[PDB]
Amino acid sequence: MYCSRLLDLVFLLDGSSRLSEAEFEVLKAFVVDMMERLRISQKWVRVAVVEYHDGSHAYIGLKDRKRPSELRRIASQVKYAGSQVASTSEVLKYTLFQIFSKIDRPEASRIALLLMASQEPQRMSRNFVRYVQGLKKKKVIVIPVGIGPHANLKQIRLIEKQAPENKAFVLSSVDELEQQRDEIVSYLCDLAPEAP
Amino acid sequence: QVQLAESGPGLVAPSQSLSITCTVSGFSLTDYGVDWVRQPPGKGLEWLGMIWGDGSTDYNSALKSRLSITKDNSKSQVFLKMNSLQTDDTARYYCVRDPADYGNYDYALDYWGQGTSVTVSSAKTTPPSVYPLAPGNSMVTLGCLVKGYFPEPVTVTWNSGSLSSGVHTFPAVLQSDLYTLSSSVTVPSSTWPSETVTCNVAHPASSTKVDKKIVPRD
Amino acid sequence: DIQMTQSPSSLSASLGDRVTISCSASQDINKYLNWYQQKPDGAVKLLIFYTSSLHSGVPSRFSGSGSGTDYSLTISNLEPEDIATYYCQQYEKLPWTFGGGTKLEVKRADAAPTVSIFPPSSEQLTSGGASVVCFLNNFYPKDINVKWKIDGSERQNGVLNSWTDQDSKDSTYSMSSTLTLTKDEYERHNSYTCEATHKTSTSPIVKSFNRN
Repeated sequence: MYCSRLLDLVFLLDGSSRLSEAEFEVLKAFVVDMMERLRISQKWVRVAVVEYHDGSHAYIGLKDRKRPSELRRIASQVKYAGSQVASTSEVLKYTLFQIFSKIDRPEASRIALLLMASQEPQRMSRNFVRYVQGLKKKKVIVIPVGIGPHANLKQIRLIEKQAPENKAFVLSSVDELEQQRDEIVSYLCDLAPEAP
Repeated sequence: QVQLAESGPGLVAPSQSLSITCTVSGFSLTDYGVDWVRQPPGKGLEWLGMIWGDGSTDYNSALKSRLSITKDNSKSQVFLKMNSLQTDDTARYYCVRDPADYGNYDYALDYWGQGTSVTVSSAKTTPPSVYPLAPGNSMVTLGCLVKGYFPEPVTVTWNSGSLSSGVHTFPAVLQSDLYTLSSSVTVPSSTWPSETVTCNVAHPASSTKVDKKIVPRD
Repeated sequence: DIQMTQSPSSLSASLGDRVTISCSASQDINKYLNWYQQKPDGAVKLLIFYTSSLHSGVPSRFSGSGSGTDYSLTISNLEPEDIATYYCQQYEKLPWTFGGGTKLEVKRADAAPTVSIFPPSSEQLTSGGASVVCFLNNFYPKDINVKWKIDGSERQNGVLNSWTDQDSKDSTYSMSSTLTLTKDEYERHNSYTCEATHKTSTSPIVKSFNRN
């Protein structure tokens, strides 16, 4: 059902043309359905929403003090970006050096939900593993969710291999997002500590 | 097995461009990357850029975007293209394989090619002016001044190869956009001038081949 | 660009010797360092990668080590075919940068240069050209300096110097120096001296000729 624990969840949305405008709406929906099943609060589950192409568009920050309802709305209002490339390396790097530059909330697990539907050019993957290892060194769990037949499988397998908690969810389409939404929310919640 | 062979222009006029094809063998270009490294004369090695298995590339920012690396997977060939070549772009260019495996962060330049020399200058095929150098002990040292030629290289032998153990051919230096080198040969005094000592200078680039017998001064 | 420094560019050793080449980085490069060998005939091959892994077919006398900013390559027992130039290269951050390189030189007994001075061939003069050539042959160590002198006064313009690499058999070095002048300047003077200054001799090894 619902998650009331200490967690810092970062939604990373593939912003490539690999996802149609309509498909990206399904993705954004799943993200909002998720926020609905999380206890969004600075004392419980904090959320950040970022859409990624060549760069990152941060719509919600973990420190953003806005009513959950407001945050779910902002999420639903995430502009579609049909870029030819959505750099996973760049988002993890951005997640690493920007989002988790400092760990202000050690009492919370950190999960980077990497919703991916594309595959960046190899030259962009050069430091891929190094970024995933850097995240691991801040204890930021990286959960990869493959969507569609273009989601970088190599990188998905590679992320699972970097750390034991990095579990992957490989879906055939944004339509499976809803069917698995609950198992995904459960897993992420179970990687978080309840609070006393 | 794994091989990489360069085919370059040899020469390139300034402002012009360099085009080198790298014919690889013993592996598939979809599985490995290929880098380009050059070595300026009398200098070290320099990494230019590379092309991954998928076609993406990485270039040395220092090349001011003058470099382009493309390839043809089916023809196992990688093409290097450089615009606006300047004199200081003169160097031996090698295409080197590299794993291009971001999965293991493995980018070693594991297998190199013989390389191809590239001279970039506006100079024109000039044949060399060969001058015999006769002395000013039990051993005597003769020489041959090979002046004002271009491009490189020349082939200096003495007595059509008969004389070698006492031969020193020095590296060519640029006298004036034209090369000059010298060759020395030391032989027992009992052999010169009594017997003939001749130096042979070949310059493919000019289809020239000169013979200059060392004669005592007049 | 990460700057890779290889302090000794020349390293004298004796076959059998244990040699160590150092490479240091301008910053921490997390063991992302490779070692390359360029033999005298120009061939380049990878020897060690990722600081200490030997490349296929590479003999075990080669070993690499290091971390942070300091790395090194070691040849347990120097074999003749090991005489070449060694380069370290980082892959911590693009673009890949190499060190200046370290050329191995074979140790041998000091040897004095066999200096020979040559007046311009008449055929050359026949073109208003006058090049005086000076050969400084088979010496050791490689360090040497030459000086030109015309009628006693020294000249350092118009001089071109060429040095040879260590001789494969006899391990010596040879160099050439050429003073190029106009037939006019040349026929304007008489004495032409070439002076070699090397370790083997405390008194200048002089060579000269008068325009007789």
